Parts: sequence; structure tokens; C-alpha cells
Amino acid sequence: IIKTGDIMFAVLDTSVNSDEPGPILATIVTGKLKGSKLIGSFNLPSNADKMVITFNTMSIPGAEKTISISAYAIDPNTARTALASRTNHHYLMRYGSLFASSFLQGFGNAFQSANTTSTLENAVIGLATVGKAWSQQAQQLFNTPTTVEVYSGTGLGILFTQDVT
Amino acid sequence: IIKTGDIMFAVLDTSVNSDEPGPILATIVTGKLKGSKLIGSFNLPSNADKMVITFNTMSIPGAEKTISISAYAIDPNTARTALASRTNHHYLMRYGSLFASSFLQGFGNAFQSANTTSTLENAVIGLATVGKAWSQQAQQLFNTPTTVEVYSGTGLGILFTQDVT
Amino acid sequence: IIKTGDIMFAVLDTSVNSDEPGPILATIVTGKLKGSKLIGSFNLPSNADKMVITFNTMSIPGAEKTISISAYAIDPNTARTALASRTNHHYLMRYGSLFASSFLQGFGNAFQSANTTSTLENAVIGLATVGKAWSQQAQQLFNTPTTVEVYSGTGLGILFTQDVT
Amino acid sequence: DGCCSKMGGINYCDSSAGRLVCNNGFYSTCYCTRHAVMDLQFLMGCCLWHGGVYPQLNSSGLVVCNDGYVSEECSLQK
Amino acid sequence: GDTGSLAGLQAMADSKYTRAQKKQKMGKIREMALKETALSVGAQAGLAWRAKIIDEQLNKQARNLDAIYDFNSLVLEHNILPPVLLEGRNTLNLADAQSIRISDRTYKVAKQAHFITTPPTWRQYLWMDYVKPEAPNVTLLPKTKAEKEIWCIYTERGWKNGIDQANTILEENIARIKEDFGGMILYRKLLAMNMVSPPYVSHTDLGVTGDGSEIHIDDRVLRITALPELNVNSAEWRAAVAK
Repeated sequence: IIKTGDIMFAVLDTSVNSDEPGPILATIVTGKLKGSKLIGSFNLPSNADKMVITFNTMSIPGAEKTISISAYAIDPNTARTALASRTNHHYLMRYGSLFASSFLQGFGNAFQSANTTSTLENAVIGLATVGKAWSQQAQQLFNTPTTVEVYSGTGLGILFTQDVT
Repeated sequence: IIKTGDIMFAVLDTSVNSDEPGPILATIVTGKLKGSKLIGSFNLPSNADKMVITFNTMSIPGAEKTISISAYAIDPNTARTALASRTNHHYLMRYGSLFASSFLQGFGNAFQSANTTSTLENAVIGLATVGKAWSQQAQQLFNTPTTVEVYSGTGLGILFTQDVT
Repeated sequence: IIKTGDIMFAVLDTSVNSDEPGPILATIVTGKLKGSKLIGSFNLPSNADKMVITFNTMSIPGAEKTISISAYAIDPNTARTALASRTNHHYLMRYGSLFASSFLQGFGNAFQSANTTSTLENAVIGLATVGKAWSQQAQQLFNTPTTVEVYSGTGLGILFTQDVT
Repeated sequence: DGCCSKMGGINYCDSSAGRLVCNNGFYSTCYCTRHAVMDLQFLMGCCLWHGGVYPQLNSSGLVVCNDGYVSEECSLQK
Repeated sequence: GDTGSLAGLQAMADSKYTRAQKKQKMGKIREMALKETALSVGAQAGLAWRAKIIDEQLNKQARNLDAIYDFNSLVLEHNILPPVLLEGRNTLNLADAQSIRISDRTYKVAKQAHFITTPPTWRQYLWMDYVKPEAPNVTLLPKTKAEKEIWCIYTERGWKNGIDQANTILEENIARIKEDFGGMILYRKLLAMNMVSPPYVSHTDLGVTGDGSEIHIDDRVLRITALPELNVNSAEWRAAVAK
């Protein structure tokens, strides 16, 4: 018998990159249930300003039963929903690749255009033709999002949604 | 017996960003109900002139029941329906990125144009080509809204909608 | 027995912006019914000529009854249906942003066209390229109307439509 | 502060009398254990000299005692 | 103006007061909740404070209470609590028209006598329960200075109300213990007057009892066989006189 919408603690012990969702287990560390383990998963948001773990597969020892109370997560001693991780993983790399391909395209075309009014010609040559395919390939691969990653040494706080017996 | 549409209070202890909905609980601190918890969720408005938490699931201690008196939120000590939060999160970032991409493209093309009437040529080169790709990518990314976020220590007021027993 | 279409007084203690409709309740302080209160909602007109509240869910305390007498609202001591609020909320911001984006576009094109008849050219550059993207974005965002918002301390009058008992 | 002040100091607590013993062989004026001789006359709580607090979380603000007496001053008022 | 009301009505026909009334109408329509909350919290705080003061004043002079309310003096010889009697003089009832029923004096048993272990004290009759409330919460706040001042004066009125409630409760307890004590002393005086019956008891003695497992070396069982009650015949009534 658990009241609807109260907050309990759990501790997350193993980490995972947010590219393959999967069953992630925590150990419930406070409350009436002790020694109990729980598996769930995450979902990837479009904007990564928060990250939560859906938690439904609850195993309690003593007797071989598996209740399925489903609940969400909040950051303990913070009481907010964000994930304490890095979000700027893959911005600057693709930015630099695109801008370098651009600079090549511009070098070849503009310093060929300035020919009217040897080595400089070959510089025009090289940047002129290696800008283009690399630029369209950079816009091809530019779409990969910046991954988040939950950590193996920070717990989480689980707030209830329904009742169990 | 609760009359249809008087005003009660609660204190909210948990914060959440306006990106992924979920269960959010308030602590009813006064009235006939003590120890009462109230879970609900939120919705994302198109304009930031108000922001509310839609409350549906009431849990009351003492007796094992779960009544369904559902209600909305007003701001504490304002009696208004707006939410005390910040909304200038992503004006300036997208504005400056788009405008810098534009100014780059314009710099390269017009200082190419004024050539008739080597380092300055390379300035033309870099600006003329890193303006355009960043401009189309910035207009690709320009549509992301500024999120709002509630706080983890603010009370709220709740106006009743129906009767219970 | 209530006369079909008489005038009652209702007490408004909570405010709402005219963006999301909701159950808004006032308290009747006069007449035969004591302690009675009435919830309803508002509507968004196309033009801001007046703003009114429709009221449907009427409750008389003591006994468990909930009548549904429908009524409209008038401004007290004016005997008119307008709302005392603001209406110049979002004219000037969109006007200024649009006209500034325009002025940038015009500066670039005309001060580039007057070139035949470095830093000044860069001024032409900046206005020339940052005008157009902001111009189309402002023409995108111009469509938002001016919001009005009722107060949390001005009551209203109610004129009846049907009979109850 | 120092219970055995201006004395030999805290030696040990006698639990049969619930009192500390100073190093000079005198009974102190501080207690150590709960089960000693107190002299207190002011007491808190309600439903006193009655059945105690009825354990059921009632919806109404009136709180009754287990022996049936009604304590409205312990309760809230209308 | 309702005093010289024709002149006041001719004055209210003027348009100045007609528009003067609206800007005070909102103030006279938006103030009640602050007033009611101030009244309620003043009632709670004053009731608690006066209750604590009353308990301190009561426990300050407890010795004379034990001096006056010696139930242990009134416990009977078989450790029996005497019963409670109520008396009345100049009884008159009117059921309806053409019907008057009169009587001079009357008596009634209220609490039947029963066994006791310990004599009672005054504390269960007269101690006021005290618990400090440490939950000050404000729903709507007085936002202007006039609102805070009237909030203070309604808190003061609630303080007075809680004082009144505590005083009435204390006098209620005084009335109850007076009724019980008067009943017992009235019973003693009437038995001295030989109007009531004495309580009658018996004791049965049983020898060395118990089975082979456990034993009791005696067994005296005491039961009261006759409750006290009045006699309906007046021939056995003896008067008294002093000097």
C-alpha cells in the first residue's frame, strides 16, 4: 500500500550513452522497500535540456514477485528535471568541417575571379575543387545530434504515479 | 462535501522544464485535507502570456481512496494565471547567429563586387563562403522556442471545478 | 423562483490573461442565495472591442445541488460589456522589429546602388544582408494579436437568461 | 555547561539514581538517564484524562477522544 | 444620507456621489476574505494563549483544590462511591390549557453508585488541554497599510473571542464538578435524614481453591446486592433542628 505521488530515492550505479535505449537498473535506497531493484529506460528529446528515466520493472526480494509500478525521475537535492551532463558534444566539429569546406570553395572561385585585374593558381585549383564535394558531404552528415549521457555515480529521485498493494 | 469552485492552496517542491511532460505533485498545506498530495502535468502554450500546471490526481491520507477533483493553478500572491519564470532564453543566440551569418555573406560578396573600382581577397573568400551555409543552417535552426521553467520552492493556488464526497 | 433576466452581482478575486480559456469562478454576494458561487469561462474575440465572461456552473452551498443557469457579464457602474484592461500590448514591438528589418534592407540596397555616383561599404554590407532574413522572420511573426488580461480585484454584473429553482 | 563545575568534574553516571557523580563524592544536580526523579507539572497534548487521541484521520476538523469525550478546544473552530 | 433622508436623497441625486461610489465599491467588495482570515487566526491564537494562561493560573494554587475536593473523605466503608442526587423546590408545570401540575419539592437519582479503586481528583474535571499551534499560514495578504491595520484589529477581535471561549469552557467545567459534588453531599445529607436506603453488599468466602496446576489460597467475592434508593412512604422520616 503506497500513497499516490510521493517521492523515494534510488541510486544509479552504471552509465550508458544515450544512443541505444535499454533496460537500466537502480537499487532503491530508502523507504519501506529495501534490497529492491528496478529496471527501466530513457527517451531522447529533441532539445536536451532535460532527461528522465521511465521506471516500471520493479523487483522486490523476499518473495518471487514482480510488481510494475511506473514512475518518473527528479534530481535529488536539486528537485529539477535536467540531466547533469554535457550537451555541446558535436557542434564545433561539424561547424569547423563545414566552414573549412566553404573557405576552400571561396578561395578557388574568388582567386580565380581575381586573375584578370603557378603556385597561386594551384592553390585556386585545390581549394576550388575540394571545397564542393566536402561541403555537400558536410551538409549530408551535419544532422547528427549531440548525445547526452547519464552517469554511473549520481542517484535519482523517483516520484510515484499510481498505487500498488 | 466540497462546494463547486472555492479556492485552496498548495506548495510545490519540485521543478520541471517545459520540454517533456510528466507527473508533478504539490503538497496541500491547508484546508480540511492535511497530508494531501496532488499530481498532474503541464502543457506548452504557443505564447508565453500564461503557463499552468493541469492537476487531476488527488491522494488523501487516512482513508485509502483516490478521488478525482481536477483543477488548475494561479500564481501565489498575484491571483493571476501567469507563471513566474524567464522567457528570454533563446532570443539573442539565434538572432546573433543568423545576423552574423548574413553579415559574413554580405561582406564577402560586396567586397568582391567593389574589386574593380591578396589578404583582402582572402577576407572576401572566407566571408563569401562561410556566410551562405551558416545562413541556411541558421534559418533551419531559427524555429526553436525559448522554454519556460517552474521553480522548486514556489507555492500555488488552486480553484475548484467540481464537487466530491 | 428567479425572474427570467434579472441582474446579480458577482465577486472576482482571481485574474487570467486572455490566452488559455478555463473555469473561472466568481462569488454571488447578493440576493436570496448566500455563499453561492458560479464558474464559467471566457472567449477570444477577433477584435479587441470588448471582452466578456460567460458563466454556467452555478452552485448554492449547504445542499448538494448544481444548477446550470447561463448568463453574460457587464462592466459594473457602466452598464456596458467592455473589459477594463490593456489593448496596446503588442503593437509597438512587432511594428519596430519589422520597420527596423526594412530599414536595414533599404540601407544595403540604396547605399550599394549609390556606389558609382572600406568601412562605409561594410556598413552597406551589414544592413544589406541582415535586413532580409529579419524581414521575412518579422513578416512571419507579425500575426500575433495584442493580448488582454482581466484583473484579480474587480467584480462584475450578471444578467440572467433562464429560470431555475 | 559544566554540571560538576567548581568540583572535580564529571566522573560517571549512576543509572540506579539517574544522576551524575562528581569526582568529589557528591551527587550532581544534573541527570543522565531518563528514569530518574523529575518534578514537572506542565504537560502538552490534548484528549487528556481521556481515551487519548483517536487514531483515525477524520475528514472533519472535530477531533474526538477514544473514551467518547469531545475536545473542541483541541479541535478547530467554526 | 439616510438621516435627513429627503435632503440626503436630493444630495445623492447630484452626480458627484454617483461616480464617487464606484471607486469605493471595489474596496467594499474586495475586503471580506482578509477580514475573515484575520478573525479566524485571531480566534485560534487568542484561544491558545488564554488556555495556557488559564492552565498556569490553575496549577499555581492546586493545594486548596485538593483541600476542598476530598472525594477520599466521601468514599464509603466498603470502598464505595456514593451516588448522585438532584433536588428541586417549587415545581410547577403547565402541560397545556386547563392543566396545571404543581409540587413542592422533588428528588432524582442521576448517577447510580458503583465500585471504585481510587478516589477521583479534580484534574480530569478541570484541566484545560493545551497544545500550541505552530502553523501560521496566510491565504490572502493585506497588501495596503489600511488593510494591514484592519487585519490587526480583526486579529485583536479574534483574540477577545478566544478569551471568551476559554472562559466559558472553564466555567462549564466548574458547573459540572459543582453538580457532581453537590449530588454526593446531598446523598450524604439525605441518608443522614433517613430518606434513602443504605447500599447493601455481601461477601462470600471460599476456601483453598485452584486445580493441581495453579492455586489460590482464598477466594472472597464481594458483590453489591442493593443499590441506594428512596423510600416512597414518609412514616420513617425523622426531622432535625438546631440551636
